[PDB]
Amino acid sequence: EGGVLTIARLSDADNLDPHFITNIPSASVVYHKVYENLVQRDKNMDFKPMLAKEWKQIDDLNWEFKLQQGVTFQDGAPFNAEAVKKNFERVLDPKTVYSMIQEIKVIDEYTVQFILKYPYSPLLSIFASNEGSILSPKAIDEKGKGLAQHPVGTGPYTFKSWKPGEEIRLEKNKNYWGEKAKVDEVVFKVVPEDATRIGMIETSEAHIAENLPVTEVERVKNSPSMELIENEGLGVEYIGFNVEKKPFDNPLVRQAIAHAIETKGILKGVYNNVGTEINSVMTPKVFGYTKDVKGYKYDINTAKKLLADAGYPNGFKTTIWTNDSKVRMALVEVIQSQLKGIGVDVEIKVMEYGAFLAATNKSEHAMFVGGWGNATGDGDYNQYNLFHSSSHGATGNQFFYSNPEVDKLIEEARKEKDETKRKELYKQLQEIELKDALLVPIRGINHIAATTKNIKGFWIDPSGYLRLEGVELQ
Amino acid sequence: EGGVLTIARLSDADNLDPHFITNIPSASVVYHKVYENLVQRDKNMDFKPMLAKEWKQIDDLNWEFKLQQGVTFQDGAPFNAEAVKKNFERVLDPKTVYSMIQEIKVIDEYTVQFILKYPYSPLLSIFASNEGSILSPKAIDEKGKGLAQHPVGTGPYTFKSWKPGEEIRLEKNKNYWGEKAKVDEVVFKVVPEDATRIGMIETSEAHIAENLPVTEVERVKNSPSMELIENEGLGVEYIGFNVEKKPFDNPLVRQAIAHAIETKGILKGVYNNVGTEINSVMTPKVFGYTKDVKGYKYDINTAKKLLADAGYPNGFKTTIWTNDSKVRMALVEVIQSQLKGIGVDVEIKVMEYGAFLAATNKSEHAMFVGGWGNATGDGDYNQYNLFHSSSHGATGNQFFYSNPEVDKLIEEARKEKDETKRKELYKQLQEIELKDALLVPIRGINHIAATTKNIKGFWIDPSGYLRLEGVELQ
Repeated sequence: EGGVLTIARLSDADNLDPHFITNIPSASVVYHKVYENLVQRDKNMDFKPMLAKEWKQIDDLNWEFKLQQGVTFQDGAPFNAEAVKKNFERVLDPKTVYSMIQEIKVIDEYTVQFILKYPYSPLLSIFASNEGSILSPKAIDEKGKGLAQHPVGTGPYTFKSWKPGEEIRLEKNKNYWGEKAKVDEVVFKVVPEDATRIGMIETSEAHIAENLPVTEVERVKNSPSMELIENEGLGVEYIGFNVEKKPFDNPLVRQAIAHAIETKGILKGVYNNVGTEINSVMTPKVFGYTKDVKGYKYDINTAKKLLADAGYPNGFKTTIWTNDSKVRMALVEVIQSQLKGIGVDVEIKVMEYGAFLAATNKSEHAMFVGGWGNATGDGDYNQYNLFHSSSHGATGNQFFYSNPEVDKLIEEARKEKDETKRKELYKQLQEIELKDALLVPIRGINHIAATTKNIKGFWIDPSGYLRLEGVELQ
Repeated sequence: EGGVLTIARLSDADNLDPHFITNIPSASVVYHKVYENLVQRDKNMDFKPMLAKEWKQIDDLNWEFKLQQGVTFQDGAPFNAEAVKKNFERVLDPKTVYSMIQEIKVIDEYTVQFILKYPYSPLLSIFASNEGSILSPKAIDEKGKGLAQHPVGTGPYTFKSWKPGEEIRLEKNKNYWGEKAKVDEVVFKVVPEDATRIGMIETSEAHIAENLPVTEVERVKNSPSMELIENEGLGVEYIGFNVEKKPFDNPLVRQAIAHAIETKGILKGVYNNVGTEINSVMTPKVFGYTKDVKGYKYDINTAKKLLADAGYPNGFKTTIWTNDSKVRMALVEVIQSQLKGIGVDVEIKVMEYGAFLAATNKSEHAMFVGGWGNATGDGDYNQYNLFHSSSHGATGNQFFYSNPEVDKLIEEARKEKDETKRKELYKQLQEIELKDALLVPIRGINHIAATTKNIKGFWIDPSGYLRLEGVELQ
């Protein structure tokens, strides 16, 4: 029970304030390490206690939480209802991600109530995300170091130092309320060369190497000094259609293209099997997922027949839009090749991320390469941003899809209290979207890392966050 | 027995004169199609009859060939001893690849003798290569179209037309002396987009698609309309050492680096298993190959111990030089990662092919990515150019290796008449070179193509040439 755990990664954090963190490398540094949440998800994605011992939804708009007693922040401030209220007031407006809260009531020292302006059943998924991290009320009030560069929470690791562009160090919180850390220090070391991060595991300069390129996967698996860590991500990668760009307003054309694409060949040949084969717009770890959705079997004969039926017996010319990435270039080339096989001449339109988002927002694209992080692990964040009519463009609905029945089912699912009824509503939504062939799922995005064989208990959660709970250095 | 066979490929030929052809796309158009040779290699790489019915080596310097009777060139010129003599005189100098011939004697109408200036046992391998193609004596003498744009041979296909940058068409030679072609026409169509060439097999616009990128391999294997063709190449790809660049003049350092490299991970992760795992500088199809050569087992513990023994307990900093290629970039990154694991900091030096050859010729490099085509299928072409001391630099000996015992065994093997003794000499040479750890074999270069399932008898020979003998369109 000790030692310095070194994590070699591509980049530094840019901010350690969880109310303003916009990326995975920053969130992984503090999530469940310096900071903790009211609730957390278990292996089965079920909500379990953390800083809240119990919780209940009273009526539709009232959420009550019973708090853990005997908990202290790393600066000595007690953890209580007032600390929770002060934390969520920092992200409140009574008419952000907490735009639904009207008021926070302190019932007693260890009981807090959230009063919503409008119903929002995915509330727990927000409290379990990095944005739900509870800050010290002392760091919020008392004069001192900014939260962006000096985080202070209840977690098993205390912030020790930050050498920007070089390393972040955390040290074991010896006053942690739960199971204390089994390492003395954690170092997030910035090592931009991918080859060097992995090699450092074999020299014992690092224990974990993040951000592995797919071309290094076999080099990791065949090394006797390390293990490949691959966890089931929330993220989805797909070929989407702008349903208002001709001829993709014709569902037969979208269906023909779906029958023309074969994803096992892409997963193996392009991604070296890093990822999950999926047939829905959600991964198995997202609440509301269904394994009973219409998939379009790879069948070139059916694809050709459907295109002819659609009025295109000699195919047509179109475009596929993507951001510039080496792996995304290999992906669109496979798609371009498979669509040529059914007489569809695809021109690749590639540009940097900013220009790609601006063009998709203006509805300039026909086919596009899409991705959605599904960060909260709840169907609402997936469905509202990707398929609701008010999300057209860079918000997520790059399909420019507007089906009043889908809008209604989404708004209904967001407000439904029964989880069984919520699940049925998301299953219906996935049925409509896949039957309408709005997209062709490529893969569930899996997170990969390499670790020394001398590590026990390390994993990456479905959000892509490094998880150090129960980690031991052997 | 008929139809138009379409071959979609990356580039056009630049010349159809086999005495001046310097590349695979040009040679594949005429080899065993418009032109033929005195001899050819069978499936077991044994020399078999072609335009010569029989042959014998008289003493050391005299090679006699008995010619096939009843053979005519496509322009009506008879094939005979005078035609062979005129063809090889075009590539003769009695004090090119035929710098060994002193004189060509016409014994009778169907008997020809080659008199050598010096002994050269690999003579048949030169006669079986594209450079051994027999030109019409009428095309050499009589006034008309240049040989570079209008080839004329004895082959089963006659040259029909050339639309430069677009297509070359050959038609069935209805007067062919052997088994007549089972297709009417062959079209070598220039289609530069890789994705489009492969897709054309599914639309029936092409029957064969050449020059496949490794990222399309699985897309080919999973298509129901096509088959992946992969043949065992002569080419070798390796990591070489400049043995005069410190610290690689120390055989323990070269051996340590050889134990640090794992090639299955590269073959799978970088090349998608396109290629052959090998432990020698020769592939199994090269005459003289041995399966009993010292291989350095992937063993990081042995690598680290050997580096410490060598006087480098903390490793050292070095470079790896390569030409710019997407797949070669992924290869050197895996090597860089594996060498970091033993404390060797490798800087990648990448530049275009011309600059890379000039730098290796000036001995500027330490480690390098090497490749040797082994085109003739004979150990001499492999050994003389890569390891003989007179070949230092861009000629092939980028190792700057000069071992008098290796030079002597090479010169001895080139002049030895007994094939069993020749084989023993090449086995000894491979033992010395692999024991000296001059290089780390990465793979035997395999040639890949996609074909319609409606094709029978197509293959690519070990040289990378398309082979149409016995091809049928179903």
